[PDB]
Formats: sequence, structure tokens, C-alpha cells
Amino acid sequence: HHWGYGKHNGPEHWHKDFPIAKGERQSPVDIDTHTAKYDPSLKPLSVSYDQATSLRILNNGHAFNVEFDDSQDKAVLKGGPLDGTYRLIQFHFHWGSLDGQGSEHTVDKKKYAAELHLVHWNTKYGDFGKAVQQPDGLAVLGIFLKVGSAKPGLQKVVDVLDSIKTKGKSADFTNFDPRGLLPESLDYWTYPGSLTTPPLLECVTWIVLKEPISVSSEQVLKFRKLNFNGEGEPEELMVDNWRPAQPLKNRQIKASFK
Ligand SMILES: C[C@]12CC[C@@H]3c4ccc(OS(N)(=O)=O)cc4CC[C@H]3[C@@H]1CC(=O)N(Cc1cccnc1)C2=O
Ligand SMILES: [Cl-]
Ligand SMILES: [Zn+2]
Repeated sequence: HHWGYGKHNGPEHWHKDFPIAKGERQSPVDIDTHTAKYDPSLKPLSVSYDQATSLRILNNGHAFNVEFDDSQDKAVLKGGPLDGTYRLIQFHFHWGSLDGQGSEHTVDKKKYAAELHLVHWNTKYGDFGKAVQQPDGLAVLGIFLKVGSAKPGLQKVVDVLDSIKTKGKSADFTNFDPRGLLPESLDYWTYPGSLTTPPLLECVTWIVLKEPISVSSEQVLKFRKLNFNGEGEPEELMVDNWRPAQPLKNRQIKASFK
């Protein structure tokens, strides 16, 4: 009986195996645009994905991860609210069964069709594993997806999903450029949070971009053809793999823009 997104193992059940689920800095959260305050202390955000090297794409039974080679300083995120350099290790999405839901973070309670998460770990901790034992071990860049025009840079990902339909399946996925998934503006909101799936560790500095990217209905529809189940098991479509907004508690969301 492992955790999942169903009625009997979903978000409302996670706290039993992972008590931190009711912690003080859980994610995602609703972003109240009117309460968010511009922060002058924020330095310019730097997203350097030019030397990014993807290696494989994997269906882990919860979502699909496009993994990168992080053995060297290539794709790095720095600046903004970040202290030091954070290295890109993988990215994935959260999406819904319908266009009206799917994102984890919400803006003034508005839910987007999906949300892209680019995961990075603080290089001063040596590795990914050590980083998740630190309050500032990770930095996740979140990008909302709305349904409209297709996102050309996403098609490569969409087309390989047929080869990793079920849990446990992986496929080579080299030379994918994550720069093709970024919106024009880097305006963002930031706050201290956690991983949004078990183990829900509170080691994340969240940077959520204000401008969403547009993806086509056809592209998101293919996301919904993936399976939560493994090969040879009853089919359960991989949809609504998002955690709802959690209590903001003692936190303030800062804006990078006036
Ligand atoms: C694989 C992992 C569990 C899942 C974690 C996880 C879960 C959801 C997730 O999605 S979201 N929305 O970005 O939060 C991202 C990650 C990235 C980190 C990853 C951990 C990376 C890691 O070193 N360890 C080992 C570990 C755990 C605790 C202390 N030291 C090392 C994990 O078990
Ligand atoms: Cl179900
Ligand atoms: Zn995520």
C-alpha cells in the first residue's frame, strides 16, 4: 500500500507515513498576488541551461522525469533568492484529468492545467542526497502550463511518452534542451517550501514564474495517456498527480517584480 494520488493513498493519507506533511513549510501553496510583496534584496535570477545534458526519461509511477547529467557544473540556477549555485538534476510535470486543474501551486486560487518543475540541488552539499538533508539544499523552478498554442520545445518530450507508458519504464533521452520550455519573462514569486510528494522534505526554495507557457490540448492529452500502473497491470491513467495547496503558516511570498 504505497503512497499515490488515489482516494485511499492520496495527499490526505500521506501524513501517516510522512508526519512532515503537516509541517511548517509545506508545498505547494496558494500564491495570493495581492499579499505577495516586492523584495528589493532579491538579486537578478540566472537560469543557465546552455550546457544542459539530458540523459534519460523515466516513468516513476507518479510522473515522468527527464534526468540530466549533473556530474559537472552545466545547467545551473543562481541569483534571485538563492545563495550559491544550484545544479539541474531533473524536471517533471504535474497535470490534471481536465484543463481546469493540474497545477500544484495556484495563483489567487486559480489552478492551471499543469505545472513544470525543474529540480536543482545546492552544489555546496556535494550531492543530491546530502542536499535533501539541508534547509537550503534544493531549488525548484516552477512554471505553469495553460492550454492554447502548442509549445514547440515540448514536442520532443510528448513524442517519447509512448515508450514509457507504464511505471518503471525508461528511455534514452539525450540532447533535450530545457531552454525550450521557458516563458519570455522571468518574473517570479519565491518562498521557502518542501517537496510536493513523499518524503515531503522541507529543503526547497521555490521560485515560481508568473508567466505561464502555452501548450496545446493535444500535447497535454498525451500526458494523460501515461499510466500510474506497471506493465501488465490494470490501467489507471496518470492524471491528477498534483498535491493541493497547503497552509502558508509562518511564511511570506516575495515577488521579484514591482
Ligand atoms: C529520490 C529521493 C526521494 C524523492 C525526492 C523527490 C520527490 C518529489 C519531487 O517532486 S517535487 N514536486 O519537485 O517536490 C522531487 C524529488 C527530488 C529529490 C528526491 C530524493 C533524492 C534523494 O537524494 N533521496 C535519498 C535521500 C533521502 C533523505 C536523506 N538523504 C538522501 C531520495 O530518497
Ligand atoms: Cl483512481
Ligand atoms: Zn513536482
